[PDB]
Amino acid sequence: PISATMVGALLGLGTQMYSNALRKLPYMRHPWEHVVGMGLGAVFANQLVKWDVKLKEDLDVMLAKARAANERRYF
Amino acid sequence: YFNLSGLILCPVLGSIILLFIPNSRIRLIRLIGLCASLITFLYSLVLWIQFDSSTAKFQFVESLRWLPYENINFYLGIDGISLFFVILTTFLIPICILVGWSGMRSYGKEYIIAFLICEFLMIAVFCMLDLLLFYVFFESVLIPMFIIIGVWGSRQRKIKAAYQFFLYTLLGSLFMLLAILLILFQTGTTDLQILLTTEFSERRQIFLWIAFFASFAVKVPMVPVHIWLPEAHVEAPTAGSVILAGILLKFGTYGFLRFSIPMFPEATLCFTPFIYTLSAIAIIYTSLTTLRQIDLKKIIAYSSVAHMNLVTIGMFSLNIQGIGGSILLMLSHGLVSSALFLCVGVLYDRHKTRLVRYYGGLVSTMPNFSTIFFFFTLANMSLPGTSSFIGEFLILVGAFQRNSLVATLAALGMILGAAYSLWLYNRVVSGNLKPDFLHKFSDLNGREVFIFIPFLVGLVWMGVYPKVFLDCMHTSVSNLVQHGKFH
Amino acid sequence: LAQIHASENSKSFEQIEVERALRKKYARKDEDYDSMLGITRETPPELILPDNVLPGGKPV
Amino acid sequence: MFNLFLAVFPEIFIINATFILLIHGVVFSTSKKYDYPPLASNVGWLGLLSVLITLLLLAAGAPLLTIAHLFWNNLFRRDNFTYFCQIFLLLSTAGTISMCFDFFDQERFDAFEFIVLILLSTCGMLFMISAYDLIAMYLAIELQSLCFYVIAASKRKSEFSTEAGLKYLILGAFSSGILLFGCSMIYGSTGATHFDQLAKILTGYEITGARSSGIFMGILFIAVGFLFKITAVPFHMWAPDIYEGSPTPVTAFLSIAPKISIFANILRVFIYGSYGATLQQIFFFCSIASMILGALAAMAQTKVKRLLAYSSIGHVGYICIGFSCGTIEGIQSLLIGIFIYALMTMDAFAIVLALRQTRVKYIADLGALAKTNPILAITFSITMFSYAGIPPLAGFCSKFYLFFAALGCGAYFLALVGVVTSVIGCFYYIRLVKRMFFDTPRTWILYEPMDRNKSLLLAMTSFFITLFLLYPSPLFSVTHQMALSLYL
Amino acid sequence: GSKKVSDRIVKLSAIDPDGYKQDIIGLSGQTLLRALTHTGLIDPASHRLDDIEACSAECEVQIAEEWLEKLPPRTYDEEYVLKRSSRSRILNKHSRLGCQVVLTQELQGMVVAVPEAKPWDI
Amino acid sequence: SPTGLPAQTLIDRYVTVGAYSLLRSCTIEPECIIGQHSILMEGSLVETRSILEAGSVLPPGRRIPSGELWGGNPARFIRTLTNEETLEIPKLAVAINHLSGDYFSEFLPYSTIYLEVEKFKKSLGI
Amino acid sequence: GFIMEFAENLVLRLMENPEERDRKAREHIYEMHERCKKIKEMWALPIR
Ligand SMILES: CCCCCCCCCCC(CCCCCCCCCC)(CO[C@H]1O[C@@H](CO)[C@H](O[C@@H]2O[C@@H](CO)[C@H](O)[C@@H](O)[C@@H]2O)[C@@H](O)[C@@H]1O)CO[C@H]1O[C@@H](CO)[C@H](O[C@@H]2O[C@@H](CO)[C@H](O)[C@@H](O)[C@@H]2O)[C@@H](O)[C@H]1O
Ligand SMILES: CCCCCCCCCCCCCCCCCCCC(=O)O[C@H](COC(=O)CCCCCCCCCCCCCC)COP(=O)(O)OCCN
Ligand SMILES: [Fe+3]
Repeated sequence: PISATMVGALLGLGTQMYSNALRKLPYMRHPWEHVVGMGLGAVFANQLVKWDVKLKEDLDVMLAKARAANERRYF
Repeated sequence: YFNLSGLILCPVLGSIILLFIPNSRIRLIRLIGLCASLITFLYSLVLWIQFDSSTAKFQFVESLRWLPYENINFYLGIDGISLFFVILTTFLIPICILVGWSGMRSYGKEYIIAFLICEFLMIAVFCMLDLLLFYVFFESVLIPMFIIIGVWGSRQRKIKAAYQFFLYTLLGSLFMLLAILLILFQTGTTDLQILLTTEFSERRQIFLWIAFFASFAVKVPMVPVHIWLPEAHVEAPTAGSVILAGILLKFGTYGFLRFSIPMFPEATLCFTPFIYTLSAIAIIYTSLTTLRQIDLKKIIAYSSVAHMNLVTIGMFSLNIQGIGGSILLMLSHGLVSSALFLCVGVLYDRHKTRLVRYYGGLVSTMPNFSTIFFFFTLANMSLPGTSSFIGEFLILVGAFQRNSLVATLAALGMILGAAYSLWLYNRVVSGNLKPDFLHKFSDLNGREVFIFIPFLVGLVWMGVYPKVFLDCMHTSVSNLVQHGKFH
Repeated sequence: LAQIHASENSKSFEQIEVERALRKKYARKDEDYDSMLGITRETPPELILPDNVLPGGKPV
Repeated sequence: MFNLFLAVFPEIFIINATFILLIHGVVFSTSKKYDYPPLASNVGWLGLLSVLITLLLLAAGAPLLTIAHLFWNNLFRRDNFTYFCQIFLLLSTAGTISMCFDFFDQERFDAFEFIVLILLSTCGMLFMISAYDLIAMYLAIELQSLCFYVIAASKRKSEFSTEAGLKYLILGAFSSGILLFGCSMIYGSTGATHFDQLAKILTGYEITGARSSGIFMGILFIAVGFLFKITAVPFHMWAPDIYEGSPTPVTAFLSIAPKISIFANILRVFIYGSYGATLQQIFFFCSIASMILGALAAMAQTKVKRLLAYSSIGHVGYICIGFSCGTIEGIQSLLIGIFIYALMTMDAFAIVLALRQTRVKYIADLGALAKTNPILAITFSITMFSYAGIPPLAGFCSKFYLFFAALGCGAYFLALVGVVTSVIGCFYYIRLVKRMFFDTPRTWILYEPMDRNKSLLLAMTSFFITLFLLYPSPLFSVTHQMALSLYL
Repeated sequence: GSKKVSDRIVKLSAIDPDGYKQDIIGLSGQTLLRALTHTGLIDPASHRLDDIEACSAECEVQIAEEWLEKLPPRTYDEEYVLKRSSRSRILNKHSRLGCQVVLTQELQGMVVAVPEAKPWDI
Repeated sequence: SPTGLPAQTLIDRYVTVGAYSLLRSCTIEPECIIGQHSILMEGSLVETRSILEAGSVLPPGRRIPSGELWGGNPARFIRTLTNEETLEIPKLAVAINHLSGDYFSEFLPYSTIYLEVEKFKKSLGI
Repeated sequence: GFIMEFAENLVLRLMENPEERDRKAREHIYEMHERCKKIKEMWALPIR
C-alpha cells in the first residue's frame, strides 16, 4: 500500500526539486541534498502519523471528560 | 484486481512524470502523456467488464478518512449511472491530446499537464459518494479550465470569457455550498447512502432543492444562464471545446441524477412542471436562435443546449424510458457533439476562420472530411441507426406517459434540429468554391482519419445495438425511479 | 584602454581571489549604517579605473 | 527552588540568547580589527538557531508546563492552548527570520538590532499567550508594541518608513490607552484582575437583574482596543499605510505574529468576558464590516502590498466570524482559519520578498512573470487561489468550516455576506492571475533568482496548500483539542 | 535615400527643477518619459513600465500652455492618477503624465518642465 | 552614437544574432533576426518584428522599419514580412534557447582541471 | 482450449463476491448512522 515512508520520501524529493526549480537551477543540482530531503520527508511523515494517532487519542479522552461534565447537569 | 484507486492514480502519475521533464524534450512529453491517457482508457474499459449489473449497491467502494471523526471522508464508488460517464471522460482525453499533436511545440508541457489534471478531477467527480467532496471536486475543475481558456485562447477576448465563466460558476457554487452546509449540520454527515435514508421536513426540501438547482442549472444551461457557454466555448482551443461540451456540460445532469432526483423525491414532483416549462421553451428558443448564427463553433454550441435541455425532460419523467433513455442521449451527445467540434477544429487549423460565409464547395476538395462531416450531421439531427435517435426517442416515450403536452413541444426540437443541421452542411460542404477567399486545401491526414474512427464505430454500435449499454443500467436506474415510493 | 586589460589579464591566482573578495564586499553600500557608526567606507584602489578611460573623465 | 523555574526555560533561554546576541553584535560591530563588519546575517542566523532551540525546549517539555502552577498562578497560566499557540508562534517567527536573510545582503541592511528586537518581540508574545491577568496582558502588549514601533521606522532615510512608524506609534498608543481605560473600569467595578476571579464574579450576574454600567463599558473598551490591535474596521485607521510604508520583511512579521497572540488574548478574554453575548454583537458587526470593506477596497488597489493589507483585513473579518458564534466549533473554525491564513500570508510575503530584490511595486510589474519564471508564477497563482478559497486548495477548508460554524449558531446573515465577499475576493484574486499569464506587456521586468531559504519555504508551503485536503486530520484534531482546553 | 534614425528624432527642451534648460532627444512613437529617461532627468528605476496602472505620477511633467493644444486630451485615468499623488488633491490644470504622452513629429521644440523628485522606493 | 541617443548596445528579448555579426552601439528591439555577416554600426536602430538578411550592412544612424525584410551591403528594403513570419520569429529564438540548454548540461559547476594542475606541479616539485 | 472458456473462467474470477458486498454496505450504513448520532451529540455540547 501507500505507507508514510514512501509518501514522505516523494514529498522530500519533490520539495528539493521544487526549490531547485524556483532558483532557475537544474532539478538534480546537488544529489546529496536530494537524498537528505527524501530522508527528512520520510521522517516527517512518520512523525506526523505517530503524532496524529496520539492527538486523536487525547481528543477522545478530552471529549469523554467534557461529556461526563455535561451529563452531571441532569442530577 | 482493478479498482477505482488505480484509475484515479494513473493521471496523477502521468501529470507528475511530465512535471519534472525538460521542455526541450518535446517528443517524450507527448509520448508519455498519450501513453498515460491510453492506459487510463484501458483501465476504464477493464472496469466496465467486471461491473455487476444486478445490484443497486455501489461497487468498487473505497474509503479514505477526511475528518478526524470520520464524519466526512473520501467515499469512491460507481453504479450503472456514472460508469459510462467515467468511461467517456477517460476516452475523451487521448483524443484531446491527439488534437494538438502538430502544434504541441508551442504549448509545451503545461498543456498535457493541464489536461491530465482535468482528467484526474473529472474522474473523481463521477465516482464520489460524499456530498461535500463531490462539491470540492465539482469546483476544482475551474482552475485547469481557467488556465486552458486564458493561456491558450485565440484572441484577446479570452480575458472576458474566462472572467464571465468563473464568476457564474462561483455564484452557483457558493449558493450550493450553503445548502450542503445546512444538510451537513442537520443530518450530521454527508455520505450519500446516509442522506438517501434521512427524512427531510417538507419545508426544507424546497429551499435545498432551489439552492442545488442554482449551481446545477448553470452547468446545464436552462434559459437565463446560457450566455456564458457560447462566448467561453468559442474562445477556447479545439481540444478545450471538447472538454467543455463533452464532459463539463454533463455535470449538471449528473448532479441532478445523483443528488436531486432521489435526495428529495417530494420536492422533485412539485417542481416537475417548472422543469418542463424551462426545458420546453429552451428547446424551442435555442433551436430557433441557431438558425441566425454565422459562426461555425457558435452554431454547434447552440446544438448542445437544445440536446441537453431535452435530457432534463427525460430525467424528470421518473420512469425507465425517461431516465434510462436520458443517459443514452448524454453518451450520444458526448460523442456526436465532441466529434462535430473536431470537424470544426479541422477546418479552423487549416483556414484560420470560422464564419460560414468563407466556407463552401468543400465537397470537391475535401471529400473524406465531407463524408465524415455528413455522418455526424445525421447523428446530430437524430437519425435512426445513430446513438442520438435511441436516446431521443426513449425520452419522448418517457415523457408522453407523464405529460402529452411536454412530449409534443419537445418533439418540435427534432423539427428544428433537422433544419439547421442540414442547412449548415449545405453551406459549408455543398455548393460552389470561392477561390477569391480561400484556394489551398488539404483533406484529413492520418491523425484526423484515425481520430474519427472510434467516434464512427462507437456511434453506430450504440445506435443499432444499444442493448449492451441499456442492460447494464436497468437495475441501477430502476432503483432510482422509486425512492420514497413503497408500492 | 589596452592598459587596464593588460593589468587585468596578467594577475596571479592570489591577487584574483583578493580582488574578487573586495568586489563582493563593496558591491552594495549602506550609507545610513555607516553614518550611524561614524565611518566612511571607501572603494579600494584595486577597484578604481583610471579617469582617462571614463566617458568624460569623472573624478568622483 | 530552581525546579520552580522549569516552567519558564523557553522564555529564559530566549531572553538570555537575545542578551548574548546583543552583546556579540555591539562588541564586534564597533571593532577595529575586523573593520566594522556588517554582522546582520551572523546575528540573524544565530537568532534563528536560538528560536529553534527554544522551540525544542518548549515542545519537548509538554508535561512540565503545568509544574508549580500554584506558585505561578498569579503571574501566568500555562495549559494545552498556550502550548500549541506558543509553538505555532515560534514557528512563524522562525519562518519570518528565514525569509528576511536575503534582505540583509542585497539591500545591505547591516543593522543587527533588527534581529534582537524581533527576538524581544517574540519574548513579549510568549509572555502574552500565557498571560492570565489584565496586568500581564497589557505589559506584554506594550512590549511587543514598542518592539514593532522601533523596527517599523528602521529605514531612517525612507520617507514612507518614518511616516508609517509615526502612524503605527500613534494608533497603537491610542488603542493601548483605550484598552487600559477599559481594564481600569473593570477593576474598579469588580475589584479583581485575575481571570479566574473575573470569571467567577461575572458568570453569575448575566445582566439578569440590572446592567452594570462600569463592567459593560470596561468590556466594550477592551473589545475596542483589541479590535484596533487586529485592525478590524472601522478600526483600520492607518493599517494599509502602515503596511505599505513598513519594510517588506517587517511587514511580513506584523501580518502574522501579532495576530496569533492577540487572538489568543481575545479567546482568554471570551472565556470570562461573555457578559450576556455583548462581545458577540460587536464582533458580529466588526466581522461583517471587515469582510465588506476588504472585498470592496482590495479591488481598487494597484500595488501589491496594499492589496495584501486589504486581504489581511478581509481575512481578519472572516476569522471574527468564528468569534461571533460562541461554540466549540466556532473557536475551532477560528483557530483553523488563523493557521491557514498565517501559512498563506507567509507564502505570499516570501513570494513578494523574492521579487522585492528587483523593486516590485505594482501588480502590472509582475506581468510577464509566466514567461521569465514560469514556476514562480504558478506558485503565486496557487497562493492567490488559496486566498480566494477555491475548493481544491487549502484556503477553502478554513472558509468552509467558518461558514459551517456561522450556520450552526443560526446567523444566516453572516453566511450571505461571507458568500458575496468570497465572490468579490475571488474576482480580484484571479485578476492578478490574469496579469501574469494572459497579458502580453510591451516591456518586461526580469527578476533575479531567489535564495535557498525562501525557495524551501515556498516549496514547503506550496506543497502544504495544494495537498492539505488529502490529510487534514491532524490540524482538526489539534484545533478541537485546543478549543476544548480553553475551559477544561 | 534610406531610413535614418534622424527621421524620427524629436527635439525637446526639458527643464530640471532648478531652472536649467537642457535639450533632450527622443524618438517619435515612444513615450515622453522614455525621452526624459535617456539623459537621466527621471530615474529609470522609478517608472520602469510605460503603463497607466503601473504608475503613481512618477513621470509627471509640466507642458507649456501654448504646447498643450497639440496633444491628446487627458483621459479619466490620467486625471485620477494626477489627483491622488498631488499631495493636495488639486489639479494644476497644465500638468500631464509622461507615460501617457506619445511623441510626434509635430511636437518639435516642445518645452517641458520637470517638477521636483518624489520618493518611490516603497 | 552619432544620432545622439545613448550608445549602450542593447539586445532585447527573442533576438537572434547570426554568426559573424558585428554590433557596435546598436539597439535591437525585441523579436528580431540578424543574419550572418551582418554589421550594425554606431547608433543604428532595428525596430521590432523585423528581419535583417545575411551579409547585410547598415551604416551608422540607419534604421530598419518594423515588419520589413532588409538586406544588401548598403542595406535596402526587400519586402514586407507576412504574419506567419513575424509570429515565427520568437519560435526560432525559443528553439535556439532549447539547443543552448542542451549544451548547458554538459558542464558541471566546477571543472576538474585543477587536478591536472596539481599533477603538473608535483611533476616539478611544488 | 478455446478462447471463450478461458475468458469466461477469467471474468468469473475477476467479478466481485456479492454477499460480502451487501454485508459491507449494511455494516457501513449501521456504523455511519451510529457515528452520525455521536457526532450530533458532540455538537450539542455547550461552549461553557
Ligand atoms: C499530503 C499527502 C497526502 C497523502 C495521504 C493519502 C495517501 C494515503 C497514506 C496515508 C497514511 C500516511 C499519511 C501521509 C502524511 C502526509 C505527509 C506529510 C508531509 C511529509 C513530508 C496515513 O493514513 C492512515 O493513518 C491512520 C492513522 O494511523 C488513520 O486511520 C485512522 O486512525 C485512527 C486514529 O487513531 C482513526 O480513529 C480511525 O478512524 C482510522 O483507523 C488514517 O489517517 C489513515 O487510515 C498511510 O498510513 C501510514 O501510517 C500508518 C497507518 O496508520 C502505518 O504505520 C502504522 O504505525 C502505527 C500508527 O502510529 C501503528 O501501530 C502501526 O500498526 C501501523 O503500521 C504506516 O505504515 C502507513 O500505512
Ligand atoms: C509541510 C508540507 C510538506 C512539505 C514537504 C516537507 C518535506 C520535508 C522537508 C524536506 C526539506 C528538504 C531540504 C533538503 C536539505 C537542504 C538543506 C540545505 C540548506 C543548507 O545547506 O544551509 C544553507 C541555507 O539554509 C537553509 O536553506 C535553511 C532554510 C530553512 C527555512 C525554514 C527554517 C525553518 C522555519 C520553520 C518552518 C517554516 C515555517 C513553518 C510554520 C545553505 O546555504 P547556501 O549554500 O544555499 O547559500 C546561502 C543561502 N542562505
Ligand atoms: Fe506614468
